[PDB]
Amino acid sequence: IHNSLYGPGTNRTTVNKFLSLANKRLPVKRAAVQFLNNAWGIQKKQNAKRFKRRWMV
Amino acid sequence: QVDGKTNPKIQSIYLERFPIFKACFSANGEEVLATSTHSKVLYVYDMLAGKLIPVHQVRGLKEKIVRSFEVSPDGSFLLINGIAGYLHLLAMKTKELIGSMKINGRVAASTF
Amino acid sequence: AGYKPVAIQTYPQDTLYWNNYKTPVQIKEFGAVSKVDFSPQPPYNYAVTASSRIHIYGRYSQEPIKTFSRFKDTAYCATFRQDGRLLVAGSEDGGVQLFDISGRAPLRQFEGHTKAVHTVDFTADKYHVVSGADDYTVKLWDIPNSKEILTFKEHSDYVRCGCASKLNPDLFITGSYDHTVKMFDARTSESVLSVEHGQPVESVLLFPSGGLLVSAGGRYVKVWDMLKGGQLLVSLKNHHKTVTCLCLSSSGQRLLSGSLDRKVKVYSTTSYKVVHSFDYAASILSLALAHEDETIVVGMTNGILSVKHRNYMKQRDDILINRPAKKHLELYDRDLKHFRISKALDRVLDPTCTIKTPEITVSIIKELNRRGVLANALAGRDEKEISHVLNFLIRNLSQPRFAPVLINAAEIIIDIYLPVIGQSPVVDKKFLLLQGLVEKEIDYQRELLETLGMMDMLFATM
Amino acid sequence: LEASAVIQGLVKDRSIFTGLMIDPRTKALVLNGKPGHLQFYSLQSDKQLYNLDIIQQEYINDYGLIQIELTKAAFGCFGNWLATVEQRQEKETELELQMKLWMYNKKTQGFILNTKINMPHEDCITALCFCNAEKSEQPTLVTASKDGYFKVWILTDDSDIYKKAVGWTCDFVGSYHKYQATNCCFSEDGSLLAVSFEEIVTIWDSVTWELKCTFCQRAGKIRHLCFGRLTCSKYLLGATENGILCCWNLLSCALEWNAKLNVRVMEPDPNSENIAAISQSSVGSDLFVFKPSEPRPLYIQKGISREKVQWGVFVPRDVPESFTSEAYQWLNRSQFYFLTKSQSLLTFSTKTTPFYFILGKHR
Amino acid sequence: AITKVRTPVMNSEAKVLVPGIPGHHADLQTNSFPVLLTQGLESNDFEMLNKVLQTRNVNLIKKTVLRMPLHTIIPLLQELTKRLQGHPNSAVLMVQWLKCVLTVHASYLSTLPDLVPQLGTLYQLMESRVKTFQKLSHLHGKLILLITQVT
Amino acid sequence: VHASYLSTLPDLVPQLGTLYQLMESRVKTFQKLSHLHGKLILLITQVT
Amino acid sequence: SLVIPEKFQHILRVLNTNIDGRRKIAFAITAIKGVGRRYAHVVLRKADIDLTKRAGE
RNA sequence: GAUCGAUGUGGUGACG
Repeated sequence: IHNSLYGPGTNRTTVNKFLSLANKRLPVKRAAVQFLNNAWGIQKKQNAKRFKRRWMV
Repeated sequence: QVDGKTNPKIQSIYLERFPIFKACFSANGEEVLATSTHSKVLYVYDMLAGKLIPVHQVRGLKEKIVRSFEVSPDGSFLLINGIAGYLHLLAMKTKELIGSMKINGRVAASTF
Repeated sequence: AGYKPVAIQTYPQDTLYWNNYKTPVQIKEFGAVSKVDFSPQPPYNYAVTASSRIHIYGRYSQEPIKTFSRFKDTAYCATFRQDGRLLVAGSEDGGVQLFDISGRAPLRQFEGHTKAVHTVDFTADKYHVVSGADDYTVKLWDIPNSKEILTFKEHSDYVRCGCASKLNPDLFITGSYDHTVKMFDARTSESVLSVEHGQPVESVLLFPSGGLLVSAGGRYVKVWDMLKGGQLLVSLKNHHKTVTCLCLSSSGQRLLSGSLDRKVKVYSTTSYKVVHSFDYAASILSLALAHEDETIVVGMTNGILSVKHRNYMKQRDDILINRPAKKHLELYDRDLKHFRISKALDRVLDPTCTIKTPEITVSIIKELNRRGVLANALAGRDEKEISHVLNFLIRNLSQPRFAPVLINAAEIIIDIYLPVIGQSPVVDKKFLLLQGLVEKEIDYQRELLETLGMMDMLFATM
Repeated sequence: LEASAVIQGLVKDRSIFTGLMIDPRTKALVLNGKPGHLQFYSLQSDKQLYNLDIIQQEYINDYGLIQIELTKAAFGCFGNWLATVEQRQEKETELELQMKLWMYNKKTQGFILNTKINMPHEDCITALCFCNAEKSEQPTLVTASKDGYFKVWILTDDSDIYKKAVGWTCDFVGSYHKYQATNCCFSEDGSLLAVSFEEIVTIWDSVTWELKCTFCQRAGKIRHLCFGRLTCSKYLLGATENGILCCWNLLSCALEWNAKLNVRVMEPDPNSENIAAISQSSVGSDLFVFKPSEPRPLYIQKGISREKVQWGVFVPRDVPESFTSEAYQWLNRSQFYFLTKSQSLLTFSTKTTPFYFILGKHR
Repeated sequence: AITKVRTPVMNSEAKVLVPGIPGHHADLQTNSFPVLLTQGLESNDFEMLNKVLQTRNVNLIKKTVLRMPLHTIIPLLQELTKRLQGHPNSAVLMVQWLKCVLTVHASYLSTLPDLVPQLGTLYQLMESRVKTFQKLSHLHGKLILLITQVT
Repeated sequence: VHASYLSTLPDLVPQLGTLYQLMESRVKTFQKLSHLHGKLILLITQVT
Repeated sequence: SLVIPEKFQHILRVLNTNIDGRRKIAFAITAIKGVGRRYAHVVLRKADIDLTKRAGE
């Protein structure tokens, strides 16, 4: 059942992307409904905060 | 020209990249229909009008290549052997699809 | 009609032909490589003279295919014949030596010279030899008869560069450190034309058609035509040390000059201006070109030398009918034809595409602006997706060619993504980098603005 | 579902930015056709010859989108050179303006792009003309813009060692007192250039490019500017916005006569001295035929059209007509055409196979 | 298929004219390094000229151009023109060098050679480059407001 | 620090109209005055 | 011009014996009474000497 | 918050 409905060869998108199609057509454009990706990066997240603190000096 | 002695040449036509799988006369005989291996376009040569019409697009036909076909004796229909056991019927004068027929299994051969 | 592909904006040879060659290969030797000469025959072996050893190398073949070592001191000027079968050489003893490329001992020895001999060459007929030595004299010898035909003595210092003419027998050119280049020719006993060079003449060469003689002394390379006797057509200086050697390409148009400054210059003859440059590790004593430009060999001050390698048909009576050829659209064009604006924007932001061809990305950005759907493509993305766009903007906004469209894109992105600025620290960092680039560009443009006023003053002062 | 035949005459477009032109090679009317195309149309038979595509970009009919418009075009030395001007104005602050030069390839029998200039001017181009004298050694093109500059482009050799080619390069830049350039014209000889700067007219020597003369009667801004031809070539005609037509004598450097005639179309006959002026009266358009030497009109016709006439043209008829009377003599040299606001074109008129036997169809 | 449309040929051999290109318009001290620069100019070498040019001290440039030979300033002008189009990091130092050149050394001298067409190209280049000042100012204002929202 | 507050406060524009007029006037003439600054740089360097 | 050639020892002093620099090294070091042709070759093989070069280089 | 006449809101072909 899993491969027949959500396996390779099917045409499936994510719920975040599917709900974001309405945002591209609104009179005022917004970003994605869930803007933050939790698991894209963790070490890269810390360095950005470190660079930011340096920037205010 | 058919003579037992010499058989003189009337005309010869060379297509660019079209190795002929099957060429036949129409039932009335004024035009020549030709097809190739692994090509979508069907070539129709009208001798009386001196026009060579390439029929590359047939509306409503999903067939990728056209190689095997038959013509009715009366001259009103043209039948094309397809895939997945599909037979497509086309009007001869306008080359427009009339309907489709499905058989179980592959189409090996067909005739009118 | 038919769909029209998006226009790709563009913003405004010898380089391609002279860089096709592969990586250099280094061959170690002992002693300086005084010259390298190729053989015209389809086995394109080259003779490298170095110290007391004349080595013949084949194509590739880092080890010498042959070696002539019967020299007590520093053989000089190995040169091939037009048949590629015999080679003339010199020695510090003073004898001119003919060698067979398959033997071990010289076929003919000429004993006229009293001191070291440095230049030898064949004639148009492949049976006479012209030599010049350090006793200020040049001699013409016959090969079968094994005796000296004639002597010339009109030079005041070491005669150490001679050339001969393929077109006309008995026509040859020689050069010495007494700053003069004298041309002995025809059937006579005195020089018909002489040429003055400002410095000791390291090398001389004769252009085959039209009679152009090129002489290399110090930094200068001077061109003299024979249609008007002693006519300096052009003098060129593009080296910052002594020009050691000069060579001519297989095509007459290219001319090559090597020098101590470890750089080789390639010139066009029609224009007489630089068309290419080559850089090497050590100073080039010797420069040699194979058939066409197949192999380039340079011999250095040190031992090493560098080698730089590069169904059925229509019958006559048949009537020909031409079928259309299928045209291939680019992937972004296919997305645009199906109105996949977001997918096209995702395609042009391919990191391969951005690094190699940013112009294409700018072109589809401009096209999306023309269609009025740039905001639709830009909106509705998360932080990971917008980070790539901001990286591209940071990398490419400062360039003047892409400036207006990228400024407009940055405006649109700011307007869309202002309300969510607090959540993502990385987006904040990218915005800070973009802002800093913006201040630096503005300050640079202000400095330019001051420079425009100063230049306007100076121009109007004229 | 594929096209087999097209029945079309004159293409209808919302706005005809270019004027009515005649292609010297084909003697065919050239004007705006499809968006981004110039229509070549046969005058003799009401049939369209073809459409020539200048900007080869996709067109979308979505409402509220700014489209690139082909605004100006002209033909140079015979039909050899074609200059096209395109622009896009999304906002008032920024303008995209582009000019293209096409040379005619005799072997190919089509046009090919030679020189493309991006942003030739900073504002909209208002005039475009060529030097059709054949006594000038070098073909010359003049572009005038609202930015206050007029630029003279010349055809120069672009050959190098790698390839042999020719191209267009800028030769001269001119201005006068930071005034917009509205109209520009050449004399019959190409010796003089007449360019209008708002109200005033300035006369330059084309050979050496110095401001020779200036004419300023305080009447109004110059709408139409033209030179006299043949025996009236010493004269220069100027129409103002405030309904004044004035004739200048270049030899005397003074105006001969002027009149109150509010004209929207003024076309000089190439093969005759006649000037035909279309005046927009309240009831309808009116036509005046006159000669610049004499201040009285030879022929007057009223009510030629109830609708406004926006362009007109004179076409040289191949076989001349014969009319002895001075009232009708202007009809002899050339035919006059004019286009109304509703895009209607009006003019003046005084009046077997072998296979039949091979395949046995004959039985 | 019957369409009455003719398409002229647009290929890559056409000449393009943008405003920035010429055809569109018209005592022992280390205080200077002249002897390295002169032979970096005689032989076009990337690294030698990079060693000489890539500096920041102003009076070093002043003394270097003062002591420089007077028939080789034009190659220096070509190299400055070539290096001015680039990222601002390398460009600001080159602008400082050029300003040092025209301000003091050749303010009087450059009036003499009468070679204005050589200088004209650099004039056109830096005229073209500064066309986007107000758009950059608008972008800077919006970026400042966004950064205010960041903190 | 207070830009966010400046967004919330209604009827902000008439209160700060004079400052807007100031900035429009000053920004309008920046580039010409930069050119004049460069010209004065050259003059003052030449004199001294 | 300044081109400095490589130095060539015309004579050598090995183990109180004069060695000619113009001989090949294998034959040159056989002037020692104790050393023969095979001993010279094995010693030069152990001391990885190129055998195509004279004693002077 | 939904609703007893309700109709997926809506994008562009073709010749190995």
